[PDB]
Amino acid sequence: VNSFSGYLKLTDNVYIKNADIVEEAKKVKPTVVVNAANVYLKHGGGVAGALNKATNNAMQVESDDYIATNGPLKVGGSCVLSGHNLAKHCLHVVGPNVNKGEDIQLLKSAYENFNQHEVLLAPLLSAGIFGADPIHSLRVCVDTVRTNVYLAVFDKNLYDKLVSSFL
Ligand SMILES: O=C(Nc1ccc(C(=O)N[C@@H]2c3ccccc3CC[C@@H]2C(=O)O)cc1)NC1CC1
Repeated sequence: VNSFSGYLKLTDNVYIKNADIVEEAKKVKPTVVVNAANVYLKHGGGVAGALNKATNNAMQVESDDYIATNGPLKVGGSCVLSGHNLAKHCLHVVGPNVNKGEDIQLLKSAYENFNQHEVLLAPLLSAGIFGADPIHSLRVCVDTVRTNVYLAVFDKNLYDKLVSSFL
Protein backbone atom coordinates (compact mmCIF):
# COMPACT_ATOMS: atom_id res chain seq x y z
CA VAL A 1 0.00 0.00 0.00
CA ASN A 2 1.20 3.54 -0.82
CA SER A 3 -0.12 7.11 -0.25
CA PHE A 4 -0.96 8.09 -3.85
CA SER A 5 -4.67 9.10 -3.67
CA GLY A 6 -7.38 9.53 -6.34
CA TYR A 7 -5.44 7.88 -9.14
CA LEU A 8 -7.18 5.83 -11.81
CA LYS A 9 -5.69 2.38 -12.42
CA LEU A 10 -4.78 1.84 -16.10
CA THR A 11 -2.79 -1.41 -15.87
CA ASP A 12 -1.20 -3.68 -13.28
CA ASN A 13 1.46 -1.03 -12.61
CA VAL A 14 0.42 2.32 -14.18
CA TYR A 15 -1.94 4.81 -12.51
CA ILE A 16 -3.05 8.26 -13.70
CA LYS A 17 -4.58 11.43 -12.18
CA ASN A 18 -5.46 14.98 -13.25
CA ALA A 19 -3.19 16.81 -10.83
CA ASP A 20 -0.31 19.26 -10.49
CA ILE A 21 2.87 17.18 -10.06
CA VAL A 22 4.20 20.02 -7.83
CA GLU A 23 1.30 19.57 -5.37
CA GLU A 24 1.39 15.81 -5.61
CA ALA A 25 5.10 15.82 -4.79
CA LYS A 26 4.74 18.22 -1.86
CA LYS A 27 1.87 16.13 -0.44
CA VAL A 28 3.22 12.57 -0.95
CA LYS A 29 6.97 13.32 -0.68
CA PRO A 30 7.64 10.32 -2.93
CA THR A 31 10.97 8.55 -3.01
CA VAL A 32 11.24 9.63 -6.66
CA VAL A 33 9.71 12.47 -8.66
CA VAL A 34 10.53 12.48 -12.37
CA ASN A 35 11.51 15.72 -14.08
CA ALA A 36 10.97 16.25 -17.82
CA ALA A 37 14.55 17.45 -18.26
CA ASN A 38 16.71 18.53 -21.17
CA VAL A 39 20.33 17.46 -21.67
CA TYR A 40 21.66 20.71 -20.12
CA LEU A 41 19.36 20.48 -17.08
CA LYS A 42 18.14 24.01 -17.86
CA HIS A 43 14.79 24.03 -16.09
CA GLY A 44 12.97 26.84 -17.91
CA GLY A 45 9.39 25.77 -18.70
CA GLY A 46 6.80 23.01 -18.29
CA VAL A 47 7.40 20.38 -15.62
CA ALA A 48 11.09 21.36 -15.34
CA GLY A 49 10.35 25.06 -14.87
CA ALA A 50 7.57 24.28 -12.40
CA LEU A 51 9.52 21.82 -10.23
CA ASN A 52 12.48 24.13 -10.19
CA LYS A 53 10.35 27.15 -9.20
CA ALA A 54 8.85 25.08 -6.36
CA THR A 55 12.41 24.44 -5.08
CA ASN A 56 13.16 28.21 -5.09
CA ASN A 57 15.79 27.55 -7.82
CA ALA A 58 17.73 25.06 -5.67
CA MET A 59 17.15 22.40 -8.32
CA GLN A 60 18.80 24.65 -10.93
CA VAL A 61 21.79 25.42 -8.68
CA GLU A 62 22.37 21.72 -8.04
CA SER A 63 21.89 20.94 -11.73
CA ASP A 64 24.44 23.53 -12.83
CA ASP A 65 27.03 21.92 -10.57
CA TYR A 66 26.11 18.49 -11.97
CA ILE A 67 26.64 19.67 -15.57
CA ALA A 68 29.87 21.48 -14.72
CA THR A 69 31.25 18.19 -13.35
CA ASN A 70 29.72 15.63 -15.71
CA GLY A 71 28.69 17.39 -18.92
CA PRO A 72 25.31 17.05 -20.60
CA LEU A 73 23.02 14.07 -20.43
CA LYS A 74 22.08 12.02 -23.50
CA VAL A 75 18.63 12.24 -25.07
CA GLY A 76 16.96 9.14 -23.62
CA GLY A 77 19.18 9.30 -20.53
CA SER A 78 18.78 10.36 -16.93
CA CYS A 79 20.47 11.27 -13.70
CA VAL A 80 19.40 11.08 -10.06
CA LEU A 81 19.71 14.29 -8.05
CA SER A 82 18.10 15.61 -4.88
CA GLY A 83 14.35 15.95 -4.66
CA HIS A 84 14.78 19.05 -2.46
CA ASN A 85 11.44 19.88 -0.80
CA LEU A 86 9.46 17.77 -3.28
CA ALA A 87 10.74 14.22 -2.92
CA LYS A 88 13.74 12.26 -1.66
CA HIS A 89 15.20 12.13 -5.17
CA CYS A 90 14.49 13.70 -8.54
CA LEU A 91 15.05 11.48 -11.56
CA HIS A 92 15.84 13.91 -14.38
CA VAL A 93 14.84 12.09 -17.58
CA VAL A 94 15.45 13.47 -21.08
CA GLY A 95 12.76 12.51 -23.54
CA PRO A 96 13.21 13.56 -27.17
CA ASN A 97 11.95 17.08 -27.92
CA VAL A 98 10.11 17.02 -31.26
CA ASN A 99 10.20 20.86 -31.31
CA LYS A 100 14.02 20.51 -31.47
CA GLY A 101 13.72 17.84 -34.21
CA GLU A 102 14.80 14.94 -31.95
CA ASP A 103 14.02 11.28 -32.71
CA ILE A 104 10.75 10.18 -31.04
CA GLN A 105 12.07 6.53 -31.13
CA LEU A 106 14.22 7.56 -28.15
CA LEU A 107 11.06 7.82 -26.03
CA LYS A 108 11.20 4.12 -25.13
CA SER A 109 14.81 4.48 -23.95
CA ALA A 110 13.75 7.47 -21.85
CA TYR A 111 11.00 5.49 -20.12
CA GLU A 112 13.37 2.56 -19.46
CA ASN A 113 15.04 4.77 -16.84
CA PHE A 114 11.89 4.43 -14.73
CA ASN A 115 12.54 0.67 -14.33
CA GLN A 116 15.46 1.45 -12.00
CA HIS A 117 12.97 2.72 -9.36
CA GLU A 118 10.27 0.66 -7.70
CA VAL A 119 7.77 3.55 -7.43
CA LEU A 120 7.73 6.96 -9.18
CA LEU A 121 5.61 10.08 -9.52
CA ALA A 122 6.00 11.27 -13.11
CA PRO A 123 4.71 13.35 -16.08
CA LEU A 124 4.32 12.14 -19.70
CA LEU A 125 7.75 12.20 -21.33
CA SER A 126 8.12 14.04 -24.65
CA ALA A 127 4.55 15.46 -24.36
CA GLY A 128 3.46 19.03 -23.59
CA ILE A 129 6.08 21.49 -24.81
CA PHE A 130 8.35 18.58 -25.92
CA GLY A 131 6.02 18.22 -28.95
CA ALA A 132 5.14 14.52 -29.15
CA ASP A 133 1.67 12.97 -29.11
CA PRO A 134 0.55 12.47 -25.46
CA ILE A 135 -1.57 9.40 -26.29
CA HIS A 136 1.59 7.93 -27.81
CA SER A 137 3.64 8.82 -24.74
CA LEU A 138 1.14 7.09 -22.44
CA ARG A 139 1.21 4.00 -24.67
CA VAL A 140 5.02 3.83 -24.63
CA CYS A 141 4.93 4.31 -20.85
CA VAL A 142 2.55 1.41 -20.26
CA ASP A 143 4.45 -0.82 -22.72
CA THR A 144 7.91 -0.01 -21.27
CA VAL A 145 7.68 0.71 -17.55
CA ARG A 146 7.30 -2.35 -15.32
CA THR A 147 7.71 -0.59 -11.98
CA ASN A 148 4.87 1.29 -10.30
CA VAL A 149 4.27 4.66 -11.92
CA TYR A 150 1.84 7.39 -10.82
CA LEU A 151 1.32 9.77 -13.73
CA ALA A 152 0.17 13.27 -12.74
CA VAL A 153 -1.37 15.08 -15.75
CA PHE A 154 -1.55 18.89 -15.34
CA ASP A 155 -4.08 19.65 -18.11
CA LYS A 156 -7.68 18.65 -17.29
CA ASN A 157 -8.87 18.38 -20.90
CA LEU A 158 -5.83 16.29 -21.81
CA TYR A 159 -6.44 13.99 -18.82
CA ASP A 160 -10.02 13.36 -19.96
CA LYS A 161 -8.81 12.67 -23.52
CA LEU A 162 -6.09 10.28 -22.24
CA VAL A 163 -8.51 8.21 -20.11
CA SER A 164 -11.16 8.03 -22.83
CA SER A 165 -8.70 6.93 -25.55
CA PHE A 166 -6.66 4.47 -23.45
CA LEU A 167 -6.58 0.95 -24.88
O1 LIG B 1 3.18 25.20 -12.75
C1 LIG B 1 2.77 24.32 -12.08
N1 LIG B 1 2.76 22.94 -12.44
C2 LIG B 1 3.09 22.44 -13.75
C3 LIG B 1 3.53 23.25 -14.78
C4 LIG B 1 3.72 22.67 -16.02
C5 LIG B 1 3.43 21.33 -16.21
C6 LIG B 1 3.61 20.69 -17.58
O2 LIG B 1 4.27 21.21 -18.42
N2 LIG B 1 2.91 19.43 -17.80
C7 LIG B 1 3.02 18.75 -19.09
C8 LIG B 1 1.85 19.13 -20.02
C9 LIG B 1 1.31 20.43 -19.95
C10 LIG B 1 0.26 20.80 -20.82
C11 LIG B 1 -0.22 19.88 -21.74
C12 LIG B 1 0.33 18.60 -21.80
C13 LIG B 1 1.37 18.24 -20.94
C14 LIG B 1 1.94 16.80 -21.05
C15 LIG B 1 3.28 16.58 -20.29
C16 LIG B 1 3.25 17.25 -18.90
C17 LIG B 1 2.19 16.54 -18.03
O3 LIG B 1 1.22 17.19 -17.56
O4 LIG B 1 2.31 15.30 -17.80
C18 LIG B 1 2.93 20.54 -15.18
C19 LIG B 1 2.75 21.12 -13.95
N3 LIG B 1 2.27 24.52 -10.74
C20 LIG B 1 2.17 25.85 -10.20
C21 LIG B 1 0.80 26.05 -9.54
C22 LIG B 1 1.08 26.68 -10.91
